[PDB]
Amino acid sequence: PGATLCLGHHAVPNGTIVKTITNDQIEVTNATELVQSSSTGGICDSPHQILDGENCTLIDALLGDPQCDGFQNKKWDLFVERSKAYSNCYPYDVPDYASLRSLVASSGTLEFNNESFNWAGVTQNGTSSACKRRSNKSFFSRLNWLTHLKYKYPALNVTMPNNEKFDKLYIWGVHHPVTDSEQISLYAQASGRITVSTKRSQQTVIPNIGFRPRVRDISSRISIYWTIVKPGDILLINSTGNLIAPRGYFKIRSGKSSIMRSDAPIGKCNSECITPNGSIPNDKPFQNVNRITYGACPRYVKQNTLKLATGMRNVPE
Amino acid sequence: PGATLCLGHHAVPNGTIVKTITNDQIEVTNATELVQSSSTGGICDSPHQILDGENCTLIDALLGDPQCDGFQNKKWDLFVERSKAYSNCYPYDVPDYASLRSLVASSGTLEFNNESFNWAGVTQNGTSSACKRRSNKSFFSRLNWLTHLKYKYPALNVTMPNNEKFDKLYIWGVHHPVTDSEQISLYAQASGRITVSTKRSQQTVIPNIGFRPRVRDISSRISIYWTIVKPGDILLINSTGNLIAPRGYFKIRSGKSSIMRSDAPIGKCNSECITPNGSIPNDKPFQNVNRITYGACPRYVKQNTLKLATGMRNVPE
Amino acid sequence: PGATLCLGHHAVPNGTIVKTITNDQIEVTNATELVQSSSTGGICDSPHQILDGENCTLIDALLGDPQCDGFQNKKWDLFVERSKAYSNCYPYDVPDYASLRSLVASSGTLEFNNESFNWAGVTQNGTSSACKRRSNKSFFSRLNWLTHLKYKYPALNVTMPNNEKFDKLYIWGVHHPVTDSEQISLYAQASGRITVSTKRSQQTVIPNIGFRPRVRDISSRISIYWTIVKPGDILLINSTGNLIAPRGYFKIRSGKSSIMRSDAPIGKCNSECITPNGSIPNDKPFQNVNRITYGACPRYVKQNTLKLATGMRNVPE
Ligand SMILES: *[C@@H]1O[C@H](CO)[C@@H](O[C@@H]2O[C@H](CO)[C@@H](O[C@@H]3O[C@H](CO)[C@@H](O)[C@H](O[C@H]4O[C@H](CO)[C@@H](O)[C@H](O)[C@@H]4O)[C@@H]3O)[C@H](O)[C@H]2NC(C)=O)[C@H](O)[C@H]1NC(C)=O
Ligand SMILES: *[C@@H]1O[C@H](CO)[C@@H](O[C@@H]2O[C@H](CO)[C@@H](O[C@@H]3O[C@H](CO)[C@@H](O)[C@H](O[C@H]4O[C@H](CO)[C@@H](O)[C@H](O)[C@@H]4O)[C@@H]3O)[C@H](O)[C@H]2NC(C)=O)[C@H](O)[C@H]1NC(C)=O
Ligand SMILES: *[C@@H]1O[C@H](CO)[C@@H](O[C@@H]2O[C@H](CO)[C@@H](O[C@@H]3O[C@H](CO)[C@@H](O)[C@H](O[C@H]4O[C@H](CO)[C@@H](O)[C@H](O)[C@@H]4O)[C@@H]3O)[C@H](O)[C@H]2NC(C)=O)[C@H](O)[C@H]1NC(C)=O
Ligand SMILES: *[C@@H]1O[C@H](CO)[C@@H](O[C@@H]2O[C@H](CO)[C@@H](O[C@@H]3O[C@H](CO)[C@@H](O)[C@H](O)[C@@H]3O)[C@H](O)[C@H]2NC(C)=O)[C@H](O)[C@H]1NC(C)=O
Ligand SMILES: *[C@@H]1O[C@H](CO)[C@@H](O[C@@H]2O[C@H](CO)[C@@H](O[C@@H]3O[C@H](CO)[C@@H](O)[C@H](O)[C@@H]3O)[C@H](O)[C@H]2NC(C)=O)[C@H](O)[C@H]1NC(C)=O
Ligand SMILES: *[C@@H]1O[C@H](CO)[C@@H](O[C@@H]2O[C@H](CO)[C@@H](O[C@@H]3O[C@H](CO)[C@@H](O)[C@H](O)[C@@H]3O)[C@H](O)[C@H]2NC(C)=O)[C@H](O)[C@H]1NC(C)=O
Ligand SMILES: *[C@@H]1O[C@H](CO)[C@@H](O[C@@H]2O[C@H](CO)[C@@H](O[C@@H]3O[C@H](CO)[C@@H](O)[C@H](O)[C@@H]3O)[C@H](O)[C@H]2NC(C)=O)[C@H](O)[C@H]1NC(C)=O
Ligand SMILES: *[C@@H]1O[C@H](CO)[C@@H](O[C@@H]2O[C@H](CO)[C@@H](O[C@@H]3O[C@H](CO)[C@@H](O)[C@H](O)[C@@H]3O)[C@H](O)[C@H]2NC(C)=O)[C@H](O)[C@H]1NC(C)=O
Ligand SMILES: *[C@@H]1O[C@H](CO)[C@@H](O[C@@H]2O[C@H](CO)[C@@H](O[C@@H]3O[C@H](CO)[C@@H](O)[C@H](O)[C@@H]3O)[C@H](O)[C@H]2NC(C)=O)[C@H](O)[C@H]1NC(C)=O
Ligand SMILES: *[C@@H]1O[C@H](CO)[C@@H](O[C@@H]2O[C@H](CO)[C@@H](O)[C@H](O)[C@H]2NC(C)=O)[C@H](O)[C@H]1NC(C)=O
Ligand SMILES: *[C@@H]1O[C@H](CO)[C@@H](O[C@@H]2O[C@H](CO)[C@@H](O)[C@H](O)[C@H]2NC(C)=O)[C@H](O)[C@H]1NC(C)=O
Ligand SMILES: *[C@@H]1O[C@H](CO)[C@@H](O[C@@H]2O[C@H](CO)[C@@H](O)[C@H](O)[C@H]2NC(C)=O)[C@H](O)[C@H]1NC(C)=O
Ligand SMILES: *[C@@H]1O[C@H](CO)[C@@H](O)[C@H](O)[C@H]1NC(C)=O
Ligand SMILES: *[C@@H]1O[C@H](CO)[C@@H](O)[C@H](O)[C@H]1NC(C)=O
Ligand SMILES: *[C@@H]1O[C@H](CO)[C@@H](O)[C@H](O)[C@H]1NC(C)=O
Ligand SMILES: *[C@@H]1O[C@H](CO)[C@@H](O)[C@H](O)[C@H]1NC(C)=O
Ligand SMILES: *[C@@H]1O[C@H](CO)[C@@H](O)[C@H](O)[C@H]1NC(C)=O
Ligand SMILES: *[C@@H]1O[C@H](CO)[C@@H](O)[C@H](O)[C@H]1NC(C)=O
Ligand SMILES: *[C@@H]1O[C@H](CO)[C@@H](O)[C@H](O)[C@H]1NC(C)=O
Ligand SMILES: *[C@@H]1O[C@H](CO)[C@@H](O)[C@H](O)[C@H]1NC(C)=O
Ligand SMILES: *[C@@H]1O[C@H](CO)[C@@H](O)[C@H](O)[C@H]1NC(C)=O
Repeated sequence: PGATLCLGHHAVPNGTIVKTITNDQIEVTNATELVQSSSTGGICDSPHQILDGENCTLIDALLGDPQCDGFQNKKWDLFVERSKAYSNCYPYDVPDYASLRSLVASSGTLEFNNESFNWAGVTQNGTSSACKRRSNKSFFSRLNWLTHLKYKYPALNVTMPNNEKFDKLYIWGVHHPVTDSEQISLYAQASGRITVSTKRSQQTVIPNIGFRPRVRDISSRISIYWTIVKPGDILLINSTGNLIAPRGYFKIRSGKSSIMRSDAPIGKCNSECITPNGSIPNDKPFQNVNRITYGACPRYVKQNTLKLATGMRNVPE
Repeated sequence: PGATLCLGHHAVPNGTIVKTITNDQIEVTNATELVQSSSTGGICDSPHQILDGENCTLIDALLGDPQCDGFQNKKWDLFVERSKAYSNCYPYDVPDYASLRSLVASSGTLEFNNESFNWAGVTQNGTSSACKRRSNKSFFSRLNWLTHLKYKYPALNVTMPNNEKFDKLYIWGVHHPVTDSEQISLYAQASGRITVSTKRSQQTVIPNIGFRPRVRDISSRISIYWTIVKPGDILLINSTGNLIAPRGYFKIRSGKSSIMRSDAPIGKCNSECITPNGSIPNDKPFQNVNRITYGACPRYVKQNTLKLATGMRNVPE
Repeated sequence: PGATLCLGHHAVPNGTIVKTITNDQIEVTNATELVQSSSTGGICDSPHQILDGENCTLIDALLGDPQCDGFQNKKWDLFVERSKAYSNCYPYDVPDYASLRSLVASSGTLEFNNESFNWAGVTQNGTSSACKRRSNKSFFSRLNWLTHLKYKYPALNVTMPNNEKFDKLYIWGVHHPVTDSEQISLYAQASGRITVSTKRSQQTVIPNIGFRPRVRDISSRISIYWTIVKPGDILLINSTGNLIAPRGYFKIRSGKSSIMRSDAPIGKCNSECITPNGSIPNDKPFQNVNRITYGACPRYVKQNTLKLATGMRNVPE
């Protein structure tokens, strides 16, 4: 009679369909998903240092909008900007806004150091009812609105050397009055001009008098500029009116900091990968949650699923 | 005696050479080409909506050059700009020309809506012999050349609210006269200035008096600017001379529209993929016709041929 | 008794570990390295035409700094800029510096042709003690500092047609005096203005009077501009003061030229691939020396080694 000896392999009742080079649908015994397609919905506060902007854009926190005083000198790995954020100070613009936002975001600090600028012969600390703190007239915390002193505004020609080891970031502005009479009222002369320089750079800005649509009841504007001063270089501000003066400098660092627009709530939890939709697990190589990511993240792809076979072809009985 | 039974495979007398991982030349029984290397030479008018610019650049059709009146309010999927196109109006430039061209191309419409601007106290509808229609002096159709009225040009301070659901695109300009006397002749004062603003943006432009080389017998110039006004925002134009005024706004849409530079003839035929050399079939995954494409196109590669084996190794008798 | 016949394969005592799809460490009989990770440390002078900038940036060689006269009319495949380079002329800036540097680098020539500009009614060839040659006061070789003649500076309105087959590159500038009295001293009027135009472009620049920090004992500045003039177009310079005039044009070519920042010494040797660290062999497909390359180079990757098996699995006795 003898014997029979059969060689074989396993199978399962519940196989999974995968793609191959020669067939778009072949059943295997098991597979694993390579695309992360879900988020928790919240941004985990760990292990990156998260700073929720709340009502403040980064730029408003930089300048010192009345609603942003709690942000002074804070650092972040990721600054989270909310869609509801709005300004509540003097109406302003920033030529190149995107670049200033980017460079501050990347620096990852609002560390500010006051300096003693000699603003000889003018009135300091101007305020406005468009920028209140506690119902008092106020202004951006990091800027100094200079006006005439006894109807004189003598030329400013002011120096500030950088004798530090690090670069200094200076934020400053120009005031664009609504009318010729507002110009004379504030600065005691018919126009102004501002030249801000270092040994290696120069910027000059001319105020432009005229009506813009009222924002927080103001038809004038401030335009914001910036200047970086290297170790052993010197900031020189030369102006005859309309200067929104710096009060000091921001530290500028390099590192892994960034900024993200998101309305996701921040949670007490730990996740390396952040998207605007919330944190996502990072076990998988790919993800289809968002092209926008921060941290150790899977790579964004268009597919919502990619199944890797982890078993043989399934050939059921 | 018994029998002989031989297993085998086919071969062909006319095999084709392909590349593999281990050999750059191996003969197989059959192959197919994966690189599209030929075009029809014409651009098929279907199924994309093609607009042939003919003598008009997109920007000339936007502004309303005399040769471009047939383009009013037209839409396109693909605007085709011809190398022979030339201007036949007042000589102009557009700072950022490439961006305005791009944003209009992408919007895919020249839909224009007139608005009733209150140009109080000035002469409207200025014309020039450098911009004729039917031998009459004329001007860009979408712009309004304002000049003095009885040797006065009172300050303009004009508002236009956007109470629509959509964004408005405003095109406007500044006139740069050739001399101080041309300046006084046209505007009744020694210089002008233009500030165009919204709640969230501002642009001011100063005219620059002087000689440029004559183009269509004109040594002055117009410089063209634009402003986008969001729903619930307000356009404000504040000017004292030299304003080339808007007559209304363009609609701005988003969608799949673009622009292509090509001299290929447009034909009555149907092809999904357009290149500057003409339409190409899109059965193949790759193509070497042109890096510039529009529609459902094969991907541009440097190779002029890539043969995919569709049969076994050919081993002839 | 019969015989035994065994089939087998070789092995070696000194195998090498490679990576595969299924195993990160498998020993094979032999392998070859696909990542170039070392350089010679020097840049080979062959076969690309190398121009060592020595003390001169490309822009200083363009303008004609006193230390750069040996560079006149030189050509290069690769201009090598040294970190020690410094300027020794009048302090200047170039708005868009990076673009002018790039376009000259890519052109690959400093070929200069003098032209006879009619600077009627002014003093030519101004010099300064901040820009000495051989202890004499001097100036940039390719620029012409115009000042008043007998306390008059009549308006300049000067033309230069391009009747060549090629494009002309014009370099010119604006002088920004330190004070109102320096302005009057040099130009005999209270301000200047410069409009440089062609049939298809225009640039106007306003001088900005004021103090900048002293560089080589100078608190004023020059700002450098450029203009390209096509065949059959015409350069027109219209100015009333502060013009740093062109002396002629640079040829502008297209080809394979570039610029590299490196402190590597130049050697007498032959290598197709240049990096800032020195030339590297180009037998391998990949390299991890530097992302910055010029010539026929392996592709930059992050890995420092990638071993390709060139033999079977090693199975020692
Ligand atoms: C189908 O194929 C997949 C992929 O092979 C397979 O999934 C794998 O299953 C194993 C076993 O369950 C998982 O191993 C676990 O991994 C987690 C980390 O995420 C560990 O926490 C687990 O630890 C347990 O066991 C340890 C033993 O030392 C203990 O230390 C500890 O107490 C834990 O209880 C464990 O190592 C592995 O993560 C997955 N892999 C993937 C990619 O999902 C799945 O099992 C297969 N299914 C079938 C039906 O065969
Ligand atoms: C070498 O290999 C290639 C690739 O396999 C092979 O080319 C293929 O040939 C087949 C058969 O001729 C083609 O099939 C045709 O495809 C077109 C679409 O482009 C259809 O219009 C054709 O329809 C005909 O037959 C249909 C049957 O139902 C009818 O509906 C109709 O009336 C038509 O007459 C047909 O399906 C196929 O497109 C190509 N593929 C490629 C990539 O070219 C070629 O035949 C092989 N050569 C040899 C000598 O073996
Ligand atoms: C392990 O695998 C590698 C890769 O296969 C293998 O390296 C190769 O070795 C051969 C033989 O030494 C090399 O061939 C030489 O290539 C150089 C060019 O760089 C030539 O100059 C050499 O020419 C000599 O021989 C010629 C014969 O006609 C003569 O013309 C001349 O006089 C020269 O003496 C020769 O062709 C080849 O370059 C390498 N390849 C790589 C990628 O390194 C290595 O030998 C293997 N090791 C073992 C132990 O098996
Ligand atoms: C130039 O044009 C602008 C824009 O039209 C004019 O601005 C407008 O000025 C009026 C008068 O001051 C403003 O009215 C105010 O509205 C607020 C809000 O309801 C109200 O609280 C005040 O009591 C007053 O009614 C109006 O807001 C403002 N509009 C805009 C869009 O800014 C300006 O007056 C013109 N200038 C001249 C000199 O004509
Ligand atoms: C750059 O800084 C300098 C240094 O302060 C400024 O120059 C100075 O400007 C003042 C006032 O504008 C000048 O004084 C005036 O002199 C005239 C002429 O006699 C007189 O009519 C006025 O009543 C007043 O006294 C001063 O002369 C001048 N100093 C120098 C050394 O030139 C300059 O204004 C600053 N630039 C900017 C853009 O602010
Ligand atoms: C400033 O310089 C410019 C450039 O050289 C001068 O422009 C030139 O002006 C002359 C005189 O008007 C123009 O001549 C005209 O040429 C046309 C074309 O053939 C002809 O039809 C007219 O009858 C006349 O001859 C010339 O075209 C023009 N050149 C350029 C390049 O624009 C300008 O005159 C100078 N201004 C002053 C005040 O000197
Ligand atoms: C921005 O829009 C306003 C509103 O029209 C313009 O301000 C107004 O400008 C006019 C004419 O330039 C001023 O009138 C002049 O007053 C002087 C001083 O008495 C007189 O010498 C002139 O004969 C003329 O009457 C008017 O006062 C002024 N209005 C206000 C409220 O300040 C302004 O010009 C516009 N800006 C631009 C850049 O166009
Ligand atoms: C406006 O402010 C600037 C910046 O503080 C002043 O520039 C400074 O001017 C002084 C006086 O000329 C310069 O002093 C010189 O220093 C050199 C170098 O040691 C020395 O050789 C000279 O004998 C003299 O002492 C100083 O270098 C310069 N500083 C900078 C940073 O540029 C300018 O004087 C002010 N203008 C007015 C009108 O007040
Ligand atoms: C653009 O080039 C033209 C052509 O030279 C310049 O225009 C000319 O400028 C001069 C001097 O600025 C003017 O002369 C002056 O006339 C007045 C009025 O009588 C007088 O007070 C002065 O003493 C002097 O004679 C000349 O009239 C004028 N020519 C023309 C045809 O308008 C212009 O200045 C140049 N632009 C720039 C930005 O340099
Ligand atoms: C994560 O958020 C993104 C961004 O909002 C979502 O992507 C959008 O999805 C909507 C459909 O509801 C599309 O209309 C948009 O085109 C997408 N936005 C952009 C900017 O491309 C996405 O659905 C979210 N993913 C998960 C897993 O929650
Ligand atoms: C399609 O048009 C392109 C663009 O003109 C052609 O590519 C050019 O080919 C010429 C040779 O005649 C080269 O000198 C140029 O370098 C190419 N132009 C550019 C801009 O790179 C191409 O030959 C055409 N292809 C087909 C199939 O007609
Ligand atoms: C070639 O030069 C580059 C550039 O300096 C070297 O890369 C740097 O390596 C240092 C470590 O000493 C790092 O701190 C820097 O991040 C690298 N620089 C940049 C700009 O990324 C590299 O080591 C050199 N390679 C060889 C083979 O000599
Ligand atoms: C098949 O069933 C087993 C046991 O319930 C399970 O662990 C495995 O993941 C299933 N296969 C699927 C879901 O494809
Ligand atoms: C943000 O602003 C809203 C009003 O716009 C206010 O209700 C809320 O309390 C503010 N939040 C903070 C943190 O200041
Ligand atoms: C301006 O305000 C600061 C506090 O913000 C104060 O220290 C300083 O003395 C004030 N200076 C003047 C001149 O008012
Ligand atoms: C070989 O000949 C057949 C019959 O003529 C043809 O259909 C096939 O495409 C040919 N092979 C080529 C052109 O490589
Ligand atoms: C375009 O311009 C040329 C003359 O430059 C003319 O012959 C042709 O008819 C014009 N075409 C159209 C459509 O206006
Ligand atoms: C300007 O021209 C338009 C037609 O283009 C006309 O409706 C309008 O009445 C004219 N206005 C003036 C003031 O000439
Ligand atoms: C093994 O030894 C031989 C002979 O010395 C040598 O040629 C070969 O490259 C060696 N293998 C290595 C270094 O992996
Ligand atoms: C470059 O400058 C240094 C001084 O800074 C000098 O020693 C050297 O000789 C100069 N080299 C050349 C080639 O001019
Ligand atoms: C200016 O200098 C050049 C030599 O650099 C000389 O040929 C020319 O004659 C000089 N012109 C004047 C007006 O000084």
